[PDB]
Amino acid sequence: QVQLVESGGGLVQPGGSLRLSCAASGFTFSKYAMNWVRQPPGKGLEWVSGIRPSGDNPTYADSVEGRFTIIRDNDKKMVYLQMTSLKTEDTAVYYCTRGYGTMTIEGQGTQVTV
Amino acid sequence: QVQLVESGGGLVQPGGSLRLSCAASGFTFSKYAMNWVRQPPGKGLEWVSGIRPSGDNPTYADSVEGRFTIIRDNDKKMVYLQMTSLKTEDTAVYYCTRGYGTMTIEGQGTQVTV
Amino acid sequence: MNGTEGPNFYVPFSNKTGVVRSPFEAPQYYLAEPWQFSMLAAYMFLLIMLGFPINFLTLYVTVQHKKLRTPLNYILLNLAVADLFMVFGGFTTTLYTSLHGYFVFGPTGCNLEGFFATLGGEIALWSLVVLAIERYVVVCKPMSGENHAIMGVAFTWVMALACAAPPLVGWSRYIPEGMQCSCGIDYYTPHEETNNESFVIYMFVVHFIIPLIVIFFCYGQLVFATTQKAEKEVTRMVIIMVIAFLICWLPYAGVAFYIFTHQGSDFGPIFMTIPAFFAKTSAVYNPVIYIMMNKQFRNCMVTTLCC
Amino acid sequence: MNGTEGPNFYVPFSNKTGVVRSPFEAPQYYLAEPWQFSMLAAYMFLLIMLGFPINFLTLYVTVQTPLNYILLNLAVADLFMVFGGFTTTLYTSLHGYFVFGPTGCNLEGFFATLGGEIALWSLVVLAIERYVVVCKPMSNFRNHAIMGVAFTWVMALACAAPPLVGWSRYIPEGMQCSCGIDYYTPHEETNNESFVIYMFVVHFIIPLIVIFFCYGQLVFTVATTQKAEKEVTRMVIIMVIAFLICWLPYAGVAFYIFTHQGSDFGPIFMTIPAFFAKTSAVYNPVIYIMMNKQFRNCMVTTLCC
Ligand SMILES: *[C@@H]1O[C@H](CO)[C@@H](O[C@@H]2O[C@H](CO)[C@@H](O[C@@H]3O[C@H](CO[C@H]4O[C@H](CO)[C@@H](O)[C@H](O)[C@@H]4O)[C@@H](O)[C@H](O[C@H]4O[C@H](CO)[C@@H](O)[C@H](O)[C@@H]4O[C@@H]4O[C@H](CO)[C@@H](O)[C@H](O)[C@H]4NC(C)=O)[C@@H]3O)[C@H](O)[C@H]2NC(C)=O)[C@H](O)[C@H]1NC(C)=O
Ligand SMILES: *[C@@H]1O[C@H](CO)[C@@H](O[C@@H]2O[C@H](CO)[C@@H](O[C@@H]3O[C@H](CO[C@H]4O[C@H](CO)[C@@H](O)[C@H](O)[C@@H]4O)[C@@H](O)[C@H](O[C@H]4O[C@H](CO)[C@@H](O)[C@H](O)[C@@H]4O)[C@@H]3O)[C@H](O)[C@H]2NC(C)=O)[C@H](O)[C@H]1NC(C)=O
Ligand SMILES: *[C@@H]1O[C@H](CO)[C@@H](O[C@@H]2O[C@H](CO)[C@@H](O[C@@H]3O[C@H](CO)[C@@H](O)[C@H](O)[C@@H]3O)[C@H](O)[C@H]2NC(C)=O)[C@H](O)[C@H]1NC(C)=O
Ligand SMILES: *[C@@H]1O[C@H](CO)[C@@H](O[C@@H]2O[C@H](CO)[C@@H](O)[C@H](O)[C@H]2NC(C)=O)[C@H](O)[C@H]1NC(C)=O
Repeated sequence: QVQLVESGGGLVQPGGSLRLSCAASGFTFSKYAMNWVRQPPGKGLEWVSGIRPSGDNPTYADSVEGRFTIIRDNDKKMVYLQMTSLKTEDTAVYYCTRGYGTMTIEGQGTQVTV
Repeated sequence: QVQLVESGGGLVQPGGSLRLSCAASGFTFSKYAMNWVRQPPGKGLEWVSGIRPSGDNPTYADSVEGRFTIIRDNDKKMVYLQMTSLKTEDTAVYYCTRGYGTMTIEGQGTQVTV
Repeated sequence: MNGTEGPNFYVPFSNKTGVVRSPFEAPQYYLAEPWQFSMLAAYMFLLIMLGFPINFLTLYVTVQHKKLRTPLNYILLNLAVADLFMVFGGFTTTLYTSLHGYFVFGPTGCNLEGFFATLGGEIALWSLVVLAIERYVVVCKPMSGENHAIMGVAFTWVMALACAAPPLVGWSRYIPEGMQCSCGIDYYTPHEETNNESFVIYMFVVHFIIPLIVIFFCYGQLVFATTQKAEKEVTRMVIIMVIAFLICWLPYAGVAFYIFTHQGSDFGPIFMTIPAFFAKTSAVYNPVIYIMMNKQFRNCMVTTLCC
Repeated sequence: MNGTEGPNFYVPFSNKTGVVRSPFEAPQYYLAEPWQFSMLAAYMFLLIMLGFPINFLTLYVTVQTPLNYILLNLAVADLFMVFGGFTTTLYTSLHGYFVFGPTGCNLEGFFATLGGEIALWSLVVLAIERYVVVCKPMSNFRNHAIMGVAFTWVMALACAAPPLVGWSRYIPEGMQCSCGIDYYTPHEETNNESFVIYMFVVHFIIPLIVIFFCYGQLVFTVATTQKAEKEVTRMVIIMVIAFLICWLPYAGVAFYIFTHQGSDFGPIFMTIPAFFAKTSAVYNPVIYIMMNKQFRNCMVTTLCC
């Protein structure tokens, strides 16, 4: 029975920083992949970042290309998103999805208001 | 080149009366049937009345069943709608269509405001 | 308000109820039961199913053999051609439209169905005008082969297109018939803009009456060993080919006229659609005769099959 | 990402562009050229076109030997393919996506699965049957046939049903026109990882064992009884030859994706061998006419009344 925690995030300074978390529960974690996806206040979900099951190859959108950075802990069942040099449009509710999809399991996410 | 005049009609008594007209031009008139159709200010077109090409059998909606009455002049190329004992919801723009359709061919119509 | 006339279409059902909608927009399940539309697709499937194989083998076998160059074979290949134009041009559209329950393809989608239904009947008709002329010239022997036949099979396409093209010209038009699954000439509306009143005359005159004249004109000439066995079976098949054509096309032709006469009258959707779909067997029955009756073909067909 | 995973589906194309949409919602014309979807319908039409007549004549003529029971059983399942599967995929090829819906996909995949498995387990029966006649291990031993043709359906449904159970699933493959077992996503919720093993084990390896187990008996092996034997035991060979030609490519790519899950591969990679393997409906009876002379005679009897 699947359960993704959505820890890390809050109100942050324009041009600040913040580290996100995502504790996975109830599945073979290392056996598949995990993504980060955010909900901008107004427009549809943006696929932020993603990473392979082994964790070898991360991928980012142009929007947060190199500012954000993604990495996962297979042992602990966790996914992180170190967001740096933030902006006002990075203000959104961040969800961590499984597989390769923008389809969000869990929810509430993390309201990272910049 | 088809040309349907939409004469008769205007501002009328609650429980008044009014006779409408429809001078047909640019087709074999008696070869065709003719209808009356109105545009309520708010809701979609109502098929008011209709009559066969020979003029034999006139047909009415239950809305204006027996209050309104339809008759046509093949000689003069004209269609009439004697409206009697009117109501506020009879307020509409009346068009005379050909054939059997609520498909409205071009006319002024006639804003019969009750 | 018996039927409901629109720009493109005419629905044989009163829009007193308010239910009536265009068959170029929504499915017409208020007309008949939704399973009957499935029954049409079922019927119409099997026309395409036994349409292609019977016609394609008959097309292939005739051309493959450098034999089989008799006037009969030219016509019955010409039919195998037009029958495949029916199957792929017409039947496909109507089988798909039967599913959705309306001409989902659009106004031009209707033109397809009606066009190759019109070619199929006319190329079948004018071919029986040729078969009528040809069996009179050999049997009664009034004027004492290959070139003759090819000229007279080109005639059938010339005349069929005199019939089928003008709807697409804009004189007359193809319009959904009955259940709004088949299409055909506008017998329903006067549509003087289209002038389709005049076309129906032209069609029943030039493309029905004139043919049936020349058919029975030639048939009336023949009221008063092995060459004549070949003659007999093939001149008998000309008869059976017309017998079938009359079986097929009469019903629809009758109803088509009945509506033309009684325009604006009270008639159901199934009235027209039944004889219309029945007359779409013209694609399949023609070659079935050519195998059944013509023995010389049947031999050579098995040659091609059983290599 | 390389591919785009969704609840129902997996599109072998990056949504980096933003273009990717579900094949249970919108047409997938960003995957391949729109005319290639028409080419699928063109190809897929002709499978249904020469599917029904060849199978229906073969079904009719047979009912109007163990071999004939199986090659009627195939004519049955081939018509289940044509009307059950091919219809859906020919219609889906038009629209360019499973317009029918998630259950619309299950149809396509189910009878594609039956068709292959009933074709496979029938060749397991044909393998067993000549071994018992040619090598002659049990003396006077050939209603046997009807029991062993019921076997093929028993085992094919062991393979085709469980996706519909919810162990594994049918999922749009390649151009999102065919459907098949989920080789792509781990989908541990569905547990489809385990099924792929089960299928390549129980419904591929075990059959091909028993086939070549019986075929290997006639390595030391290879008047008119044996002419009838020879041509019909030769047809068993040609029937498998065709089956291997047909099913290998798709089976290979299916495993290749199972191995390299999440890797970079295009939509056409899988769809080509998948649609190729849908000739299983048509080729089987064509052999049964072409090779089996006893049938061919009596087919023409039914035809030429
Ligand atoms: C491939 O990549 C594409 C990239 O776009 C991706 O498309 C996006 O898919 C996501 C779904 O996974 C879409 O998200 C939804 O968008 C809804 C609105 O979308 C329309 O409107 C916006 C503008 O408002 C347009 O930009 C857009 O073009 C659309 O026309 C949005 O309403 C959804 O969010 C609401 O619903 C979720 C789910 O229930 C909820 O959790 C959210 O909170 C949200 O509700 C909000 O509530 C507030 C407060 O009450 C309310 O005021 C507000 O209206 C709601 N929020 C919004 C934004 O309206 C959801 O985010 C996204 O739009 C798609 N983008 C586009 C441009 O299409 C594909 O999915 C990918 N394909 C595959 C197969 O992977
Ligand atoms: C069989 O009979 C039915 C009887 O309903 C016909 O259905 C009606 O067809 C008329 C055709 O014009 C439609 O009229 C149009 O309605 C528009 C609004 O309708 C929608 O929104 C209102 C609410 O605002 C709802 O009540 C309604 O249900 C609809 O959802 C009008 O805005 C249109 O006006 C515009 O075009 C006309 C052109 O005549 C102009 O005069 C106007 O100024 C304006 O620009 C228009 O009046 C009507 O809505 C239909 N009703 C239904 C079912 O919704 C069928 O058409 C008829 N079938 C056939 C085949 O003939
Ligand atoms: C999309 O699929 C491609 C394969 O088609 C994936 O590329 C693979 O990426 C991994 C990790 O970066 C590569 O592993 C490394 O490759 C080097 C060089 O070949 C090797 O020496 C190292 O030991 C290491 O294993 C892998 O080889 C590579 N595959 C190829 C052949 O390109 C990629 O992960 C996918 N893209 C994403 C991010 O989804
Ligand atoms: C619908 O068609 C019917 C015929 O099917 C028409 O019925 C005729 O009605 C007129 C009276 O209006 C009579 O003079 C005729 O004798 C009727 N025919 C018969 C024998 O049924 C009817 O007019 C049409 N409906 C409308 C109103 O157009």
